[PDB]
Amino acid sequence: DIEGLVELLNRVQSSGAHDQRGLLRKEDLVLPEFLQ
Amino acid sequence: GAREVKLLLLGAGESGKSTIVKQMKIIHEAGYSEEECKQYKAVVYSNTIQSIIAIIRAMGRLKIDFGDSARADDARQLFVLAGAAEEGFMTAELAGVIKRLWKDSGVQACFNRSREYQLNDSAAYYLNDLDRIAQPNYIPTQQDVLRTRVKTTGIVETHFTFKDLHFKMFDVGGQRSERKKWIHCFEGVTAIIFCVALSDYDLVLAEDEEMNRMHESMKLFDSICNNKWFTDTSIILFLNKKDLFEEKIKKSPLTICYPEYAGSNTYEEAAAYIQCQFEDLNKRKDTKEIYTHFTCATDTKNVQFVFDAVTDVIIKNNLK
Ligand SMILES: Nc1nc2c(ncn2[C@@H]2O[C@H](COP(=O)(O)OP(=O)(O)O)[C@@H](O)[C@H]2O)c(=O)[nH]1
Ligand SMILES: [Mg+2]
Repeated sequence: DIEGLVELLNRVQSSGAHDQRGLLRKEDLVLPEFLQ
Repeated sequence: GAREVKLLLLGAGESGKSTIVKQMKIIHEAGYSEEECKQYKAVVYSNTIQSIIAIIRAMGRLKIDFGDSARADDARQLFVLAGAAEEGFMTAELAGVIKRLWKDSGVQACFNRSREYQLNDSAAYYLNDLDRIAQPNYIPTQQDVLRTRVKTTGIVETHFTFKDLHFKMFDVGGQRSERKKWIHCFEGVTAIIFCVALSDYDLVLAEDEEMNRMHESMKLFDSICNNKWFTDTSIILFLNKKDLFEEKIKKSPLTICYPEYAGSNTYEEAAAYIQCQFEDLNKRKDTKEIYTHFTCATDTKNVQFVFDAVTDVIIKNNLK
């Protein structure tokens, strides 16, 4: 419905590695639980 | 007259869209001056640290222990040092912490099972060059800059003239867009460059996905090339990361992605099989022609050669 395609585009083009793109941020620095 | 050539890059996240854009700048524009390169030192270090952290997090999730129990303190230290490090510089302390972790056999074991989580493809590039990158007198090379990963805020675009054509390359990538925005992106498109990460074929299924990454990509390529609105638009297909695919095909069978694959596990037959899977989705092989190229978006020479061939197609496809 093009609206369906649009949905597919947002879903496909947004997937992928997270927290691995900008400058370092306090959010990417949280300590993994197994290391506490 | 120098007509406008509107190029739209489409494809899943991490398929190489941002990279293709930067290659255009390097190939058909001024590229990056040393002064500009120095500006990327901070993102180079950020990406380097994000990479080692991603692997560390996976070790906890996948329950993979460090080869040496001592590395645990390094991991914690990694997080504190990084959190206090000034953007742009890397202390001998943090450099050592990272070099020791990257060296750990447990860390390497997790790195080698990256198909089970989501690790950016610049991780190894930087992590292996810690000698060069860590040095205080470090100046990012053009290739280093190409490998950087930055914040994608809204639609990205780049201008450049090639063979008397005014190219306008667009990449919506990542930024979730509304139907209106997409329609505007599509209207006027002269050619679509659909990027596919070949190396995504062995990725473990996520909790909320019905089909693997490759088939999701196929589903989208199917809608795009068969959509009547693009009948006249040149559909270029970039089967990217051929270099990573080639390295992987050795250990991870294509049968992971296509359970029905009965061919050999050579780069050649696996790649060909994937080319056919995508191209066969075309429901009008008589009408539309798909222009497929196997690429390595991070290889300027390869991209140059390929974009050169894509241009010849745009020209002649212009029924002239
Ligand atoms: N080895 C290798 N890495 C690639 C290739 N193309 C892209 N990459 C890397 O893979 C990641 C892909 O994401 P990116 O290029 O930002 O594009 P996007 O997310 O699809 O827009 C980047 O970290 C690139 O450096 C390729 O052909 N070979
Ligand atoms: Mg992206």
